Amino acid sequence: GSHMQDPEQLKHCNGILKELLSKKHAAYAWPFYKPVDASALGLHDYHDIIKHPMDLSTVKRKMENRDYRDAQEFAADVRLMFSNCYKYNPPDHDVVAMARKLQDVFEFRYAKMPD
Ligand SMILES: CC(=O)N1c2ccc(-c3cc[nH]n3)cc2[C@H](Nc2ccccc2Cl)C[C@@H]1C
Repeated sequence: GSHMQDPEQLKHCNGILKELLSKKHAAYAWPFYKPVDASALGLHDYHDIIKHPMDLSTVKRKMENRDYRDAQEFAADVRLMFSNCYKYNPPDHDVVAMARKLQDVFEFRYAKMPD
């Protein structure tokens, strides 16, 4: 059920999203900008292992389309994006180090949600 605070919380989520897409974090955010193109990367098992792909451009489209009804729904997609990375890639892969750094950006700012 919609709460009076959902619009303000979604503004906080949009601020986080803008930050994740900003030049400040681009050195480690870039793998997450667009859907994994498994065929182009030669990762022909990706869609057998990952049931629900997610990436920042999809989160952005969903935000722009008013798909997210609350902050927790937004957070679930961001965390799904990171979880897919941790599931598919070896834990010592460069992309996993990037995911951990970007997830730190996300989690610490998400924790500051007005409530
Ligand atoms: C998000 C994610 O999990 N992945 C992902 C997605 C997109 C891209 C991408 C986009 C444009 N060029 N490459 C690359 C990767 C990862 N590779 C990778 C990443 C950083 C350094 C070195 C390497 Cl090898 C594989 C993995 C499946």
